[PDB]
Amino acid sequence: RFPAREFQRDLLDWFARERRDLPWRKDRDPYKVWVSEVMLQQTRVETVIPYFEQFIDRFPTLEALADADEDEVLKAWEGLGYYSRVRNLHAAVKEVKTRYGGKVPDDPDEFSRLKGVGPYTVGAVLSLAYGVPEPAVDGSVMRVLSRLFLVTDDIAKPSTRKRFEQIVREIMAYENPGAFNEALIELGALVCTPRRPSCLLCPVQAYCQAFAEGVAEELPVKMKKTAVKQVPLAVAVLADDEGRVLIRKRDSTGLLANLWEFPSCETDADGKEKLEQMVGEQLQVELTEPIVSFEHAFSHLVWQLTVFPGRLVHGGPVEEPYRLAPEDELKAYAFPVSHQRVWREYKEWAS
DNA sequence: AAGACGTGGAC
DNA sequence: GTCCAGTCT
Ligand code: SF4
Ligand SMILES: [Ca+2]
Ligand SMILES: [Ca+2]
Ligand SMILES: [Ca+2]
Repeated sequence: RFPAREFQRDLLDWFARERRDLPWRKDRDPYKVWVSEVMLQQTRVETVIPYFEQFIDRFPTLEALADADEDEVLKAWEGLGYYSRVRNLHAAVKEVKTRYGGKVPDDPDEFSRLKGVGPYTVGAVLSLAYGVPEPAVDGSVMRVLSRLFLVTDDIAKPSTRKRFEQIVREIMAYENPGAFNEALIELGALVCTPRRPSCLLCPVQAYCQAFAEGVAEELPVKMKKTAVKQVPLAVAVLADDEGRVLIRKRDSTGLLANLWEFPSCETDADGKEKLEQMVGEQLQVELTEPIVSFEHAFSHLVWQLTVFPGRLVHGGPVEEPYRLAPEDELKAYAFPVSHQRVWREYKEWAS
């Protein structure tokens, strides 16, 4: 029905001709491919390129990452988002060193056992680094395949992803599977773009049923996103007379897990009040009026932050999860972007 | 299944 | 504003 080998040929030649020279493509080392594929989940390539280089410079091999402290790794991920990806990778890498002696499994079932490795990552890593002919269907590929075969199923359903995965199995180039999988991802990035695809330049315009019908711009099919709750948040920037600041490490479960932050309370509506009470219970502190208010978006909620400066006097030890940090050492802790802005606004207010 | 889970570009 | 650049529970 589908001229698979003709489609494979028109794609793979295009790939050779138009492939971008990205850092993770300098070799096919499984470790580096694994890091890059994780970083690229839900994250733009232009954004990832610098994080990848810092990360591989600090953690050049699978063992260097494994032997690293959890805090050093989170700092290297600081600002990339979805931080459980890196906690899972660290643990998954640890497992590969402890269990598998530092060798990345080439068995899909064995690799998918690792934390943070789901259907896309198994296919991406194993097809590119090891040649395994497993599909690597991400949102981009699903958009490409939904136009090539005019599939109107909701790509959000896992089932739809499984149909596309089956479609890949039928049309794949088993001769060079990794190149086939990367070419579909590259095709999605460069040609078959989310809006206004450049189908006239597309290597596979002849094989595309959506272009035939003139509805490429109407695919893929996807349900509109659920709106996000708004959460007010009260943040305390507290410094003593020696310039040191009070920060706390978030629980290892949930939002921004194991990241550092300035002490805060969700104030659903007394700000300086709910902040002062909380601080004592975990220190004698009295809070002043707020200096700025701003918003910070997550995928599923929006923080509405209010910053309250304050003075801190030591009347006891700083007990876990809190730490007393000189200003010059705050650079060493990983903060979420919201709280990086807290400090920015606080430091510009001080002047 | 659906929500949790960050951040930044492009439209 | 919208859409989008996968995995866990
Ligand atoms: S012809 Fe157009 S819609 Fe079809 S795969 Fe190419 S860019 Fe996408
Ligand atoms: Ca898995
Ligand atoms: Ca993509
Ligand atoms: Ca928690």
